[PDB]
Amino acid sequence: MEQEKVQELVSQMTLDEKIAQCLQLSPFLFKLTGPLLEMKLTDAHTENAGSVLGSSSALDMIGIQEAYLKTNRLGIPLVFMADVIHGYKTVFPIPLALGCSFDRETVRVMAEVSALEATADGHHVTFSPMLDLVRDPRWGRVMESTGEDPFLNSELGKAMVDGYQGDASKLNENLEQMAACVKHFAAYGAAEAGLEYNTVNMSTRELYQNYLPAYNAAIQAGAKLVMTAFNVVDGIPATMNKWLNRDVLRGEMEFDGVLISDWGAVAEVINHGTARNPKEAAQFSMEAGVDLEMMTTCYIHELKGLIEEGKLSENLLDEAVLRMLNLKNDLGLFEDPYRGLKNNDRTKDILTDESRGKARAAGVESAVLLENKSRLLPLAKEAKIALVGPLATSPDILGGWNVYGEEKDGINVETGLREVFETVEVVSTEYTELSEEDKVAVKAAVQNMDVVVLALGEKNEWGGEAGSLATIRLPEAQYQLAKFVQTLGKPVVITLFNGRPLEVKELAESSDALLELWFPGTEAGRVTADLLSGASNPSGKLSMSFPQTTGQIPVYYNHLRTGRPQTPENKGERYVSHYLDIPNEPFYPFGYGKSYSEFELKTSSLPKELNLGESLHVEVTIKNISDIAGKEVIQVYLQDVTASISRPVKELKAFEKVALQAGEEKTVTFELTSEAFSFYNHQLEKVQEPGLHRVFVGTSSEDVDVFEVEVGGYVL
Amino acid sequence: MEQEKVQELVSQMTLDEKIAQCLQLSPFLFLTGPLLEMKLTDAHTENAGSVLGSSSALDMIGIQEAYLKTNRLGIPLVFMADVIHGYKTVFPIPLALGCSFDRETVRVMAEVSALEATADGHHVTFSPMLDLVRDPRWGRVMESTGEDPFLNSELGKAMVDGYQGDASKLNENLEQMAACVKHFAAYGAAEAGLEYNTVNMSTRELYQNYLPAYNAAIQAGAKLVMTAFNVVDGIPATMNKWLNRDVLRGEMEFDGVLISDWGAVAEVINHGTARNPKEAAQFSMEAGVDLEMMTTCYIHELKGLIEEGKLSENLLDEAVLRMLNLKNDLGLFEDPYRGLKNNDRTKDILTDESRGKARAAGVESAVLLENKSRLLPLAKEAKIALVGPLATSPDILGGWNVYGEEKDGINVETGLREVFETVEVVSTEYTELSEEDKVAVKAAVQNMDVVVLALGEKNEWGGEAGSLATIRLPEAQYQLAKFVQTLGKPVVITLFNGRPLEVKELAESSDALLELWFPGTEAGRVTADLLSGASNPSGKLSMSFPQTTGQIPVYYNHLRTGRPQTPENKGERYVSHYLDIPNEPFYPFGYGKSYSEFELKTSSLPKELNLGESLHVEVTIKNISDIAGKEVIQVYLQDVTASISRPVKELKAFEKVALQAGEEKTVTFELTSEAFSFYNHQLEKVQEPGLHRVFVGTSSEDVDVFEVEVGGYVL
Ligand SMILES: OC[C@H]1CNC[C@@H](O)[C@@H]1O
Ligand SMILES: OC[C@H]1CNC[C@@H](O)[C@@H]1O
Ligand SMILES: [Mg+2]
Ligand SMILES: [Mg+2]
Repeated sequence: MEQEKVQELVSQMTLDEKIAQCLQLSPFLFKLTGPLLEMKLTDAHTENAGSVLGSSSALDMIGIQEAYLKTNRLGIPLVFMADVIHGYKTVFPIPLALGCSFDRETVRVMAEVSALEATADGHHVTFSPMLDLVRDPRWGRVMESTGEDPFLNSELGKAMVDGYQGDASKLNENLEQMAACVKHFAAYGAAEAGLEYNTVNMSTRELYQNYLPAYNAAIQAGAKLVMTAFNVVDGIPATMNKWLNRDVLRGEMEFDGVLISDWGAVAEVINHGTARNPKEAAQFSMEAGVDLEMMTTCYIHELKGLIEEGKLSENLLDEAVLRMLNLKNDLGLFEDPYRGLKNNDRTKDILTDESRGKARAAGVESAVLLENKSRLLPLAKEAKIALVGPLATSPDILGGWNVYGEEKDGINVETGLREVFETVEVVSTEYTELSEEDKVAVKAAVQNMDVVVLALGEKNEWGGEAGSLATIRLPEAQYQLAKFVQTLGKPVVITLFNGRPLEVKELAESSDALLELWFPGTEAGRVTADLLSGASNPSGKLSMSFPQTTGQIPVYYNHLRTGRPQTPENKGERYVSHYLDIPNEPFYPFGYGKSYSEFELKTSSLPKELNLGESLHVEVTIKNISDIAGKEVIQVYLQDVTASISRPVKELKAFEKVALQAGEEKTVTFELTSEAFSFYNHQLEKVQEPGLHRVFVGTSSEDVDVFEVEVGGYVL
Repeated sequence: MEQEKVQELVSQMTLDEKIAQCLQLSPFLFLTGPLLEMKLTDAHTENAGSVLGSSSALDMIGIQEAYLKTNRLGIPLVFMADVIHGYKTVFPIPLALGCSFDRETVRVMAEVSALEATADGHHVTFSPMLDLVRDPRWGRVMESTGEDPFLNSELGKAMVDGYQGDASKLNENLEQMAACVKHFAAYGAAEAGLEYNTVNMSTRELYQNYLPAYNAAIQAGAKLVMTAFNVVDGIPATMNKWLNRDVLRGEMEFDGVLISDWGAVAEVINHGTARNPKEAAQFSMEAGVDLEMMTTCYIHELKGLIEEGKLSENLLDEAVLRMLNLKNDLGLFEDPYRGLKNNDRTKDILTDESRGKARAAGVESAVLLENKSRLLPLAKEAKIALVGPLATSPDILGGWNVYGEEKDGINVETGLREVFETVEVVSTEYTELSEEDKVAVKAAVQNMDVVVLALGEKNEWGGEAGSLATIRLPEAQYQLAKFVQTLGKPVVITLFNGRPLEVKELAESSDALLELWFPGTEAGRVTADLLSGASNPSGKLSMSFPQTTGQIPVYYNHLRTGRPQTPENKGERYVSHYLDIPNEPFYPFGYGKSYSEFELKTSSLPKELNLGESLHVEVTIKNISDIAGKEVIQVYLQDVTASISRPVKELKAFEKVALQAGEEKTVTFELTSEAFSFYNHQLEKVQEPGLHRVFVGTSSEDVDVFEVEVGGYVL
């Protein structure tokens, strides 16, 4: 409807209505993803509630919205939000696995299928993408990030927004698309010691340099909402951090949508010690520009008094309400509140076979082949497989942050494998035990067969929100099982399922091959069977570093040099940055992964010199020199050798996953704009300095050729 | 000499002499870091400003003599040294001294340290180390007094006072020496405990927690400051103009010699914030570094910088004047040999009085962690199986022991045989447990009645560039403790180490556990007196002992978070917790045991206070046992609501109280309004009205709690 008619609705609402418009509730409070409050809610509140989160189906939505609209004075429908993180009913790989795809289109398609399905079940908004930079795999929520690189995260974040939303300015018309909500603003992933909800602290320069850019990229691509974070940012809970949410989010990032609090985050500023009571919480959150309080009541019980007493301007409340109605209008809810459903059952769009094929393709793009000694893999279709371990038959392959997908529709590893291989003998074991009976049964299966598929992994409940692990290891009984299997003298493939980097040194050393499938989602067992038999060829690269040991954390590829770097020419000298007991290198680095193919790359002649403000054009010719078709991820990194700030030894600035038939050769070009060469300085200005840069072209952060470009002269 | 004659000397120096006055070299050029080709000339070494690392009185005299024969103007060298926790008489490592909670014990260590060092010709000590530490992977935790800014501040002042005494009389008091505060700033926050690694935190947090101990040492009159190896907000400290000009010289009104850490001027290159030695030199001198340690950026580049007009020579004169003013503060222009030349002071080194002082530090600094069922003290006739890698190892002096010698130290066996009549020793290796060790251990335990299991680190596993990713003893030591437990006899573990360690397995496999750290020269007597009860353990933890490596960083002064774990939400899902460990460290800050038992009570406090007013806290303590001992009364404040999320507690006062059996005492603390203040969002030091809780007790966990509402007017 016209902007004038929306603006008129704000004029017409009472104070109590405007207040309750800023409240979101779970469906069970209308006629959980967070702890529950005595909310002292009344009909006056529920009947003017702004939003519902967590509806369980289309029927739930229609029932709630109809009842609500019978009894709402002005005809303002509810907006319905949901956690669709890595799929709705067709579950795709967890986002950390999608990070490892290095494939923007895989990520967009995931989001598009997610939206297709979620809009079918009544959902208008998804609480995705999660754009938190992660350097600490103790934290359970790494599974939700695409990993340790700002650039990759930025790029995949835009891909998710574009997939969920399409053209943002046509969400009133395109009703298989939905609104994206960027979370969690900001820097939540830096939780101290990987402990859930724990203190975050870094300098404002670092926040800008590495922690904000991905939210910013998603905002600038048109993400309709932003969600606040649970953590302090420089000592102030993000939810009532005026500087962060007014100066940065609304000012510098020019964000003009709805700012929804995370679950109880408005009330929690009390626990955090930056508000004495719900009256103070409310005032501070509304001053900071939080528009929508998720499942707490500080606003409804306190805004009136704050405004009547003059401690808060009612203009702040009117702008929140206006952003709330503008959203609803952007989704076309004033002309169709059921958003395509009312007369048109879309159950047919949910869990189609086409969608399953897309999830499966996502799986095989995202898995990461870490070891493959002696061309153990791919296996022949007639290989006789002993399939053993806690992930042989476990249906727990859909991953964390799976609110809507069902395990009964998922494909386990055994089922996946029997579709492809004629001879399979299974011995399932428990996640945390290794009994003598297990060992006898394992030994018999392995004696019968020719190759072992050892299926190891985490339960998904060991990560996600409030799934922090101090030691990033599998249960010891799984390391014992891999050590037992190894004594049996048959080649072993370990297929590892998990949601965070783990200490995998002992697994790599106890097996011939190691494949990291993360949690692929609905099609897990087929993803696994296709990669193992070679129908698909592994093409994923690590988006997060796999530490030598828990105590190496944080370790990441974009790290600073220090004043005493370890060089191969000072090996064994005492006075160098090193540990006494481990290497400085992570066990597996960012951008690392194997293939059944072999590639050669050649970078075209680059200029020695470049002007400031000028783009560097990087041309790369890649050939598949093997007889197996496959995909390689070309990666381009930049380093700034001398700067007014100590800059990282490398930073990814471009990537492209190139598909190549056997013998096939392609050329790809990359533009590194002058923004790629820029950084935040001491005074927090985004700057470009004359000087030397090194450009690295290759297939990991370690397997690269190096080139020198001198930037100076005049400015373009 | 008079200020005018100093100033005049600067006026009379040539440019090359001014440049070279800002160079410090090791004795061999007339090691505590890597060496460069320095391309040094006679003109360089004849005008050098300073020597570090002289190895005796004679070395120094030799060097000053030769040097003074060729220096054109008669400007003597100043000699600096690493005297960190002792010279020849070695005291406990500073982390152990932290656990003393005893200011006076720390001042004496420092006084004895100066007494000895000045005897060997040293004018300056690169002590105190005042880096806040929250990460025990870092080897240099041994050199800090631990995780608390206040305790570090307080003990930091104690050390400055002990080395220096009256700073205005260092030309007169020749048994005292200049202190150099290090490492400015925040070096201890190295990422993942990796040596020299990135440091990053918000400026507010730098002010709130990382800066105050350096500041307290500066205000107490520390004569020098040393730069740190790490970046601070992305810029190597050494060339960090903001840090060194604005904060150090401006806010902290520091007006002495700023010395670089070893090669740190040149290493800004590696850090990537200077292209080359000319850039390094220019930026370090801008930042106000007066003395380049054992690199040559200044020597080879200041001239060209100045002539080219990229640097003003006034910055150089300012650096030179500071150098001369130190020498003059130390009295070198009247006596270049600083009391040595005719008065030989060998007599003052390693005396028995000094030894008794180090033993005393030892018994003040050890921490008794477990003592199940009155195993300790042991009866002097107790028959002891003494086993393990620290049974006989002479490696008990600690890291950062440049000058002390192991032959003069007392090992655990020797200490023990002085007190106990029956001891059977079985020495094992630090990283192995052989079948043969086990047969020999089994037989000694069978013979005796109680096991003294002596476990520990070699000192080379910490100190500078002694980072461990996993904070555990060699697995063979935990195996040994497990084996001993199976033999059925009571076990005391005496643990020797320079860092917090995962000791849950050691506490569970033993009846008593005593943390000696590295006590120094008297280690074996320290151990023997505590075990026999001649001394009663009185140390408390100045650093938290994590449940596991993966808990790090864990510390008592932590923020609440938005979802704190409360007793009334246990095992609920949505609370800050780990799935596999508790939130609490294995042992907390301020924890430790005694063979006595104490009762405390706090007199009535006001419910309200004016802004700017002090809270006066009166505490009556009684020893209610038959055993004389000491307790450390500790007072914490919390700021329940503030414009910045504040820690759940912060230490603001402590006093170690000595009590005979039955004795009772009253001690009063003043908490000034500054103890109620903190750094805000805009980096202002502030006091806000509101509620504070006050906690009085004997650890961060064993406390009574009292509320005070601050507001009203300002005093
Ligand atoms: O369910 C809504 C939200 C709850 N708290 C954590 C968020 O990631 C989630 O979207
Ligand atoms: O030896 C002098 C200096 C060397 N580098 C580290 C410092 O702590 C030390 O005092
Ligand atoms: Mg540069
Ligand atoms: Mg307060």
